[PDB]
Amino acid sequence: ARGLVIGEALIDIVAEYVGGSPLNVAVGLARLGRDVDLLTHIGRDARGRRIAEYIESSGVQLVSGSQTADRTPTATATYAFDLEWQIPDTPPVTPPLLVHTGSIAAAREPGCLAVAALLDAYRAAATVSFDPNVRPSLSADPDLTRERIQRLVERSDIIKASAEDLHWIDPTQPPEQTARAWLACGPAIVALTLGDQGAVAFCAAGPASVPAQDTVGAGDAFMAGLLDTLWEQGLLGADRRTELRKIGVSALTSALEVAALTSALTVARAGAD
Amino acid sequence: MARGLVIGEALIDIVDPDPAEYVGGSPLNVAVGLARLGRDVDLLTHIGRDARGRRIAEYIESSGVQLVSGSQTADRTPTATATYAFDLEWQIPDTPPVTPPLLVHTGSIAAAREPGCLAVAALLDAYRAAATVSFDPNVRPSLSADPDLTRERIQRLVERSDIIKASAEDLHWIDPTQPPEQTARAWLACGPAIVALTLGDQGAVAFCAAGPASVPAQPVDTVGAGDAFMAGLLDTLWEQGLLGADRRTELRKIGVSALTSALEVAALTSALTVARAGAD
Amino acid sequence: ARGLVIGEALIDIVDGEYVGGSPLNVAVGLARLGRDVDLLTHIGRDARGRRIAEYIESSGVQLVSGSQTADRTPTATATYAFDLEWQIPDTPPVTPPLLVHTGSIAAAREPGCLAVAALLDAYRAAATVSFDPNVRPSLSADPDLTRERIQRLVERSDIIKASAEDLHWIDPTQPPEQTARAWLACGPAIVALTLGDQGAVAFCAAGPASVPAQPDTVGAGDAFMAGLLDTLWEQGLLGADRRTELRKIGVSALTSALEVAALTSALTVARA
Amino acid sequence: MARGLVIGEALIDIVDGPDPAEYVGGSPLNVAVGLARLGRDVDLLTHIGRDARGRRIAEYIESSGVQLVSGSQTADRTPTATARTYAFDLEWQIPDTPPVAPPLLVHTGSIAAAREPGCLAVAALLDAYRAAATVSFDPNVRPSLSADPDLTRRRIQRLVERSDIIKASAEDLHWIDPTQPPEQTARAWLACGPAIVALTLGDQGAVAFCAAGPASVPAQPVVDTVGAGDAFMAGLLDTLWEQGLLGADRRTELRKIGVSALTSALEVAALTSALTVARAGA
Amino acid sequence: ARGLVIGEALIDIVDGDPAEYVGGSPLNVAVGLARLGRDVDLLTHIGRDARGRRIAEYIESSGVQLVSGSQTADRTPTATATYAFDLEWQIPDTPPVTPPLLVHTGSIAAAREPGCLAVAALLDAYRAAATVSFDPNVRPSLSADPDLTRERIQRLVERSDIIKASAEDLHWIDPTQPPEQTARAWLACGPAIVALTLGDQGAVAFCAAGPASVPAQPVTVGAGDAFMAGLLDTLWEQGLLGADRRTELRKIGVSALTSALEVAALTSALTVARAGAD
Amino acid sequence: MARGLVIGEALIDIVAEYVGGSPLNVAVGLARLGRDVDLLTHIRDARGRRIAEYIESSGVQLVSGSQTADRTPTATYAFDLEWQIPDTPPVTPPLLVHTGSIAAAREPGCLAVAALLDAYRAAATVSFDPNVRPSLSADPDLTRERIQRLVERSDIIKASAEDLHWIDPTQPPEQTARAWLACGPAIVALTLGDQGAVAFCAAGPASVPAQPDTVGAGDAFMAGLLDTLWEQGLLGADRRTELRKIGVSALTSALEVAALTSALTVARAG
Repeated sequence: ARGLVIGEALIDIVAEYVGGSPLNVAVGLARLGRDVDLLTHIGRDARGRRIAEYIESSGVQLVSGSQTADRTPTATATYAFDLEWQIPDTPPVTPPLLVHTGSIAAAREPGCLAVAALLDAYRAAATVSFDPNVRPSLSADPDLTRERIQRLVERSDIIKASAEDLHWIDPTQPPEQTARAWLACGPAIVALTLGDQGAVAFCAAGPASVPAQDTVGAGDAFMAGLLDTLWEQGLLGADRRTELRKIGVSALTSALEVAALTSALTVARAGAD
Repeated sequence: MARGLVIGEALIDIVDPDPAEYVGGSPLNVAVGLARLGRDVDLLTHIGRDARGRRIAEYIESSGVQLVSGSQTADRTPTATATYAFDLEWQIPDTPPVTPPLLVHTGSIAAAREPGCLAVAALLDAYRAAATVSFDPNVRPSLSADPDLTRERIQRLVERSDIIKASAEDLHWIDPTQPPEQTARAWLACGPAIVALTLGDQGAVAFCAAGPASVPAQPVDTVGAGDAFMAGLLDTLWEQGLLGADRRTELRKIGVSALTSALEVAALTSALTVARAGAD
Repeated sequence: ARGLVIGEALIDIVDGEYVGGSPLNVAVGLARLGRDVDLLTHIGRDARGRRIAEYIESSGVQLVSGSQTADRTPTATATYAFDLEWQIPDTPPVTPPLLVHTGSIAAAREPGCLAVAALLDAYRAAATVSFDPNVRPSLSADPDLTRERIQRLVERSDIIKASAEDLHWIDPTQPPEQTARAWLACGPAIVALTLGDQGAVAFCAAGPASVPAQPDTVGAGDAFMAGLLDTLWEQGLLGADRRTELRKIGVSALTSALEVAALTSALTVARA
Repeated sequence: MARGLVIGEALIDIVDGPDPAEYVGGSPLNVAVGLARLGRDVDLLTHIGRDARGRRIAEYIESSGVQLVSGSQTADRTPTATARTYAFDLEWQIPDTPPVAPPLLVHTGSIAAAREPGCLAVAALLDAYRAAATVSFDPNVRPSLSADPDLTRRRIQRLVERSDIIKASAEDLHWIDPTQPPEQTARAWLACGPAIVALTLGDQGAVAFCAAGPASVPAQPVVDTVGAGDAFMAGLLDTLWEQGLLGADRRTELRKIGVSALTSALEVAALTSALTVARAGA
Repeated sequence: ARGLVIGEALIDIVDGDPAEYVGGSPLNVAVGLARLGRDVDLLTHIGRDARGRRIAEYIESSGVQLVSGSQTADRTPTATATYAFDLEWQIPDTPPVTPPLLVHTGSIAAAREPGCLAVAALLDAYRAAATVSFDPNVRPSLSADPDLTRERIQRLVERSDIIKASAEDLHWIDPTQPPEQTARAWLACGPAIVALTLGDQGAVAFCAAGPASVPAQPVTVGAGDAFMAGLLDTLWEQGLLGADRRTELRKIGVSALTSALEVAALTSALTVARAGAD
Repeated sequence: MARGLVIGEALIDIVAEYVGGSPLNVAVGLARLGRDVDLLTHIRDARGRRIAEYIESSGVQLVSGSQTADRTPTATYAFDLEWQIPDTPPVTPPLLVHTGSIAAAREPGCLAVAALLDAYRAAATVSFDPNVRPSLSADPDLTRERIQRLVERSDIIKASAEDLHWIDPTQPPEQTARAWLACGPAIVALTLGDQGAVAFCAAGPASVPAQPDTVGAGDAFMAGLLDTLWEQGLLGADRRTELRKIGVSALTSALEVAALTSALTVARAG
């Protein structure tokens, strides 16, 4: 029962904090009590040391080859990015129960090709989950990254996205339209957060929703709570792919509720301080 | 007094806690719901001459619904067991002994299950010179029947209906690639006067030529509540004087305001049916 | 730095007399919020026209010359029946406005609607163009002509506001948000859509915005429009000089303008 | 004494254009006529009118040696299919229980297998006859789709499960599943209960599958493809009849047919079809 | 009504005092279409050296109009005999011609930086007016990240109306599946037609209406490009090119597609036969 | 120096009795093509000395411990046969070990066969021909399992469309073959009756058309395939990577030689 997360860890400079949407998911799952491996790309500099200690002090096992970057990637607040995404293409862990990726790691060369490869590798053993987490302020080529997202959708079992992500993906369509088009491409579950309007999700059995419950990391905490409940329902792992697709509306609604409340609790505990 | 006709399944729900058996079938609930609101209603169904069949008949009679002659020819009264397995035959006489009704309602299993569904389609055609036609697809989650044939059959009933009510779940099953409101608006364009769409704890919406209508959600079974919504909707359009073939043009011209009131009455009838049963 | 409103002004006649007209209400709403506004219309030289003229001057709106030529002042009678003509000079006597707004009957009714469409193209060089279809089909016309004219105004507009009822009548086969997003992709920077007690939504390149509800039917719709134009004005996004900054409006800025518009409309209702 | 029963449409094919013409047609009718011409005794249950076209059809049926089943002539008017653009004027209905002794073989396919209301009665007749009869089926979707462009695949798949012998074209199976080569679909059909699934590949010959393995036959050097496919079907059924594999009594032997016996059935079917075409040349 | 071909023009140098020939797979398709009577523009990347003057003369002789901005290369590209490339592929991303009826690309122009980014842009700029056709014609010997190459092929597959590939192309794209399966899967991404040549076994093609096949022809370099020109030329003649006919192209019947395959196979075989003559 | 090793059954075919057994035919085929070959089998009576004489008159050498069979197994198909081999043969490391048919599937001997192939692969190319004969009653599920394990340890595999149909009737035989190629083998060859043969390797597929007949033809195809890969210099463990890298041109030549060897065997018979 191990999870594998592949994606960027970085430093958010406003003062500086440890960030990266794939890192937040990894640390979110571990805080919830799961065994998580994190393949990433940080430095051996002061930042990459603070990142590695933040990872270590969270229970997330840092996969070897993750500290090979020249400089530790940074996001300086509308965001300015100085980052390189590249990871060893060799499968570094015993095949996990779950492989999760998204954000910059899924769409940025040269790591994005290895990630899609690695995803293709572990897919026969692991459930694939993905969060596009569109950060347009990072470089560009909108068509390439729009196309790479669409190809990861086609490879994925579980998808979570925000209405803002899907509006970037296709402004001509309501985000529910886009999410339903994504479900038709293969996934068992497409979850859609709607900010002040709550969250909805779609599976073959039907739509689910949770009502209205904007700070950094709320989306990744939602994703972690989603994967953790699906894990707890016994639907992760390729062994359980066929019943992931068959999840009932009541189960999905309850996974959605837990993910929405997990995200809200992470916000409220961060607002207390 | 003008009469309503409901055509559709009556069955026993066998709930496998403390095993119990309940009278059910969505068209039966609609017939019973219309009768309890004070309407005269006939039900054409397919049950057996057996223990369960005689109970359905007694429960039908108790609430004021008249059973149409020829409804009792099944070898065994249909049942549904909750892993939600069905033991159901659906068949009806091609030419039932019924004088022209003001309203004919069908839906659910009766609308899509062979061989009775063919006669259901034909009877809607024959009755619509006198009767308003209403339709509730109410896809039964088991819905063991072939998906594509079911979609085709539902679509042919849409084209023959004046009033349609469906849930968001219904329409997602009909077409998972579109939001339910898209499907409902495509249904309205095929001839109905009104397509109503229930949205769970988000209330209900409805569409007519004049425009959209909306009702916010209220504060036990979802399909039982759905059938009381349907009976409330038809009873209130009945009261507004819009039922009957002779009123079909006025029904198609219903105002957004009249439609909104029909929707409020429907949503309150349904919530009140739940609240009263929940207090036992 | 003035705004120009082009549209009908009429008297609303109840079943069994009030100063009306969707464009006139937007002009008065803008005048009431402190903006200098010119209104070009078609009110007759008769008792009804004088009341409209006094109402306009009291509000602070300046009537445009050549707008008082109507053969008979147009009238709206409640259902609604219209005794109305709509005619405007090919070329109004006004310096280039910062903003030109039209809609409703003026956009669709001949012959005046033909000048409107040309004036909007000519004004875009100086003016933000705003449009509110505010469908009134009780004044009959070829329905596909009406739809064709509306679509061409959409293509020449920077700001559109419409009701779910309007877009239902425009295309009953689509949900109104689909129509609104299709309109947005035809040039406009902002399409705002009111949904009744479900609030309002608006779309721009940056993303969607929304405000919830409960915070006169078209009376309140026109005041929503005035409040929307006034806040965008105050945000410094009006004028051809600011068109690219309008098209880049942020979801936060658009949410703010939606809120001010919703509150402006509610406050107009509540005060009267 | 043993008799075959064919259930399916007889119709008039109208060619509207250069030298317009009216032909007797209907793929199940062709199969019945083809079996009678090969010497078999055959009843045809169908749905034609007592109008001018209906009498032409009935005369063509009797001249071929096919016996028209009673109840076959209650149509308000004889079905037609017009190629102007394809237009059908066709009703398909049959009595629930026809006046026929238990046949050795019951064949259906094409429009009659898929068109309401008659297709319901067809599917129940197959279930009732299989205790005495081998069941054969030819989906022949091209005319079906021309008639019902929204036709659904489930109608066909229900008949697959009821059948002992299936013949289809690559074009048929591509429509059933365009994502897979037609041989994939044929092998999936085989695993649902048939003893034999034969697949014609046009100018590449034909293949077939049974439990014992695959068989194949090369293309003929030499079009009325529907017509040629029906003679192929008639020749396949006639030669399995000859080999003593028809009848419920022979069903286990039919499932056990050897690759060699299946290959010979296919050659005879292929040659029967080619010979039927060549004799139409003159 | 003009076609526009976008792709590499190079010189093939034989293994050996080795001879040189004007080549490049998209070049060959443009020349092929011209020789069949169509008006064709070719956007390419050649030098003003002597090898580039030879290509230009060949283009000129063949009836093909060379597209402005095609002579910018620092050197004319070369392939030498497996093959070894001294090749740069860079082209203006600005639409250089009035929207054509057909835009065709493939081979190295499709998958090689930087010009492949421009190819995708020009295809996107012209698709509302032009049919898009594409032949992957993989040349793996040209050193490149194999997964980046696969990605860029896929993004052209999603843009295309007409695809032709060899069994060997699709094997290199996906070794695990029969080429017929990769072709059916490509047909699912948007194309109207995915044609597949199978060497000594003939050719097959797939559309929404069904598969088509043509037998093996009784009869090496550039036969595939001649097949592509013959396929596009017949579809041209059948009236299915141009975005205004895109709906009709997807509706192509098996019989029409079969005719197109036959003409394509005969055009390929005739181009080989005339080469063995000379 | 380099010797081939065949492990499999040797049989009598009762029509009229003829020497049979598919591995014996491959071994005999290789000897008749000029290769040096040892045959390890299970065979001490008038039929054994019949087979043993056939084995030595064709040039094959029997491996000591072969003629331990109580009765030489029989095929009349009705199979009267037992299959047992020593866990470790007295054999120096071969360049090539070939097994198949009953020997790969029948207890007890089949359990040694699978480990023997794991031991020999440090020196030898491993080849396998399933040559399915279900008339020999056995739990098909384990039989299917034993065949799959052998596929995992094989470098060269040849099967008929009939073989792969019995393995998985629900797949086109080219699909089963291309899936077999994915578990290790460098080459999977598939004969298609009168449609010729196909073979799959990493560099791409090969094909040969049909040829204008016993299942000795299949065996003689296998002997021709092995013999021509031997000649191309691709057998032995130290050539295994060049075998995996066989080109389509070279694979096509091997298919052709194998098809023609098989054709020539049947023609030179009648």
